[PDB]
Amino acid sequence: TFYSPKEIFNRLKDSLVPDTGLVTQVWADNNTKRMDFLTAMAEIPQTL
Amino acid sequence: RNSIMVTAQARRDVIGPEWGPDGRFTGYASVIGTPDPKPADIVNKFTVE
Amino acid sequence: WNLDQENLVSQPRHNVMVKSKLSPENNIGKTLSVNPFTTAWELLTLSFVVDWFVNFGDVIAGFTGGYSDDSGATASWRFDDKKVFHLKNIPSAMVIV
Repeated sequence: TFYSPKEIFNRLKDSLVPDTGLVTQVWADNNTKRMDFLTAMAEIPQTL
Repeated sequence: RNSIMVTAQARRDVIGPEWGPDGRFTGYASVIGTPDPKPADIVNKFTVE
Repeated sequence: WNLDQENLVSQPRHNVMVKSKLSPENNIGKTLSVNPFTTAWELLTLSFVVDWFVNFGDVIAGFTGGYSDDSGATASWRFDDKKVFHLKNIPSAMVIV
């Protein structure tokens, strides 16, 4: 005997939740990348 | 001897291959009367809409 | 339930992604156009050429002031788990989830 598939789906759907550590890490990575991009584009005035 | 182990472990075929014509049996189980029926194995399905 | 495994284990592929755009405040519109003459220079004009170039110069002047944009992020999961369980002491019993 076992659970029903629909009950299992409900359990899983309630169980899913974003990971704080992963989200924080990706924010840090995108932050580093965006710092690099912004610093890189700081010299467009020199181009003009 | 371990080969015979595996052969005897090749049993559990509810009703194994019968005793050999010269008694040369294999992984085999002998039934007494009408064997007990095995109930139908069921499937439980759900669809992710 | 006498399942050989006493805890259902599910391994999802969990996605975490963030992407930003970071565009400035400028006039990237009409200025990005093909030659106003291209093949229509035969319309004799120099004042119109001056207008095109002064518009271009003004646009290229008015870009430095502003620079900012937004970002997006996605949280995802995908399940592909098909598990098996022995009935304890009864391997004949097969349970597929």
